[PDB]
Amino acid sequence: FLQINGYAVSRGFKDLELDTPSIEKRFAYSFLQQLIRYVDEAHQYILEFDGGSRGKGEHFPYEQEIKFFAKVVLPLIDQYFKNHRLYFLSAASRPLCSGGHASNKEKEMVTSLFCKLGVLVRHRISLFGNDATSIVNCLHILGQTLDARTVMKTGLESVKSALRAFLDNAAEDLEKTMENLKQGQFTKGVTQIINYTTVALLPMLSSLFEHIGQHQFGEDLILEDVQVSCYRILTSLYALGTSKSIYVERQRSALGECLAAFAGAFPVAFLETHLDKHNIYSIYNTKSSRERAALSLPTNVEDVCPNIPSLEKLMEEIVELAESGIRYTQMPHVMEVILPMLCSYMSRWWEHGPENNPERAEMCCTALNSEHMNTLLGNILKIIYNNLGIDEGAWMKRLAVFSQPIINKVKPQLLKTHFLPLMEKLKKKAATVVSEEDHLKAEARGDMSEAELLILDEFTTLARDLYAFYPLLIRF
Amino acid sequence: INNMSFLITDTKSKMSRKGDRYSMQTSLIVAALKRL
Amino acid sequence: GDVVGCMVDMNEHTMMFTLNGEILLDDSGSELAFKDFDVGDGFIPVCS
Repeated sequence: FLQINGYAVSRGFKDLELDTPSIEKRFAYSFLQQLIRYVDEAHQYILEFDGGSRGKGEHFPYEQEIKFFAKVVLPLIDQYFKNHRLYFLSAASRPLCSGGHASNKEKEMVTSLFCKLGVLVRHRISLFGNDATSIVNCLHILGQTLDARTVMKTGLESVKSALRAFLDNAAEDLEKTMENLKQGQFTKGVTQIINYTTVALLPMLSSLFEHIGQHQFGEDLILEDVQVSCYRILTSLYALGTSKSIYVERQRSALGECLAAFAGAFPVAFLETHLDKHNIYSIYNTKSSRERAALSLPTNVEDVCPNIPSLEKLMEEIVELAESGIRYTQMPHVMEVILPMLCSYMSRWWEHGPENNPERAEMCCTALNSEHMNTLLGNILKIIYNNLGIDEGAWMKRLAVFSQPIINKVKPQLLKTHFLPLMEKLKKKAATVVSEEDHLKAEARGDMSEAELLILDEFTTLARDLYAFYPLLIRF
Repeated sequence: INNMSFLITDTKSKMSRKGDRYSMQTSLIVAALKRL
Repeated sequence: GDVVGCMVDMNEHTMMFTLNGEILLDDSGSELAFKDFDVGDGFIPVCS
């Protein structure tokens, strides 16, 4: 009746205020504020517990607080950032066209939360017990979610300093680990550090460097003191990988994957030092003589990494590999750390290689080429060929994962003398296996009754060799 | 082995519970026979 | 400039699509765009 008399009735409570501010009134802002505050109280309570347990007050009144933290805050962070990784990682460039576009302050607080969790985890892999897995998983996800470029270009100096200090602490811990592994390998702080590194530091650094390399954040974040810290990290990682120690025997795989991630992420061609003058990002070009002498630097471009060989020399070592017939059990660290490092380095530096940009050549940073990749891949294939039937392990499967990006720039002429002999040895092995099958059809099972362990092991080895090779084969 | 790290990686190079989330189509042998 | 090749197999009641010669895939690895359908009165090429 109102309507038919024309009486207009309105909402009557129209928005009197704009209620606009997105930088403050967003759920992500509020949630990360609460999360950072809770991590801060957790850090203060953990230092209080450190001061009390070693003292008279071993009992901690903060059992409920630590239980709430460990059982709620950490998994909530992990799941939330797994669900909303793309929102925080978006920028002016749009990964998710639907919406999002997280704010610069939000990215800053993501980085701050990652730094606070790193400080909390540093040398405390025991007080949390099983929660070490939770904290390292949260750090992994957060490091994958960091937006280093935006955080550095706009952000608080405190957060930028925290981000720099995280890498500085990682470099210091790696140096401490190497220094107490050397002249200490015969013989609880050293054990605590050696466990902490394996548990947390290698996976965190690996994930962070892999994300940085994928998103090309190295050219914006790894500069000046960050480059010095990364030099220290690279030296420590390489020397740990190369060192012959019973301690590093079972951790060299994590060292290899971390070194590959670092090689992919780093913005300076450390292997090819002679052409470092053209790299604008180089501290050896930006810091100038007076601050480079003030800082702890060797003052020379070549001498920055004395132990790490040059690219050509390491190519020569790899070439005499698989030609001297050297095996995995003999000389293992090379093809455990060097080869993934070489694959990552070439995959990164081909875009900067002169073949991409033939114009203005010999001003490019590196001297890499598709011929370098085809030679490296051929040497890898010779390695796996020589170690096919003997000295098998998960290294065949992991190296195949590492060598995938190299295949993009490989000429088809390799197959004329490399890709056929490998399937040749595969048919020989498989024909032998089906030959003993045609002999003993009756018994083929897993237990130990009549000489079927041999056939089971040969089946497993041929399957693992097939997964060594068939990824290379299909992407060729 | 999930065969996904080879299934979803090859597109960039070519420029063109466990029981439910796990399938057998990512097997290297069958992938090779389709591709060859 | 992309060319979409549309294939229909009315014997097996299947449909397939290729982009620049490469077979397109669903959420799973199936190459069949539409697994089953009745013949009805037939099908004709169409675009919108």
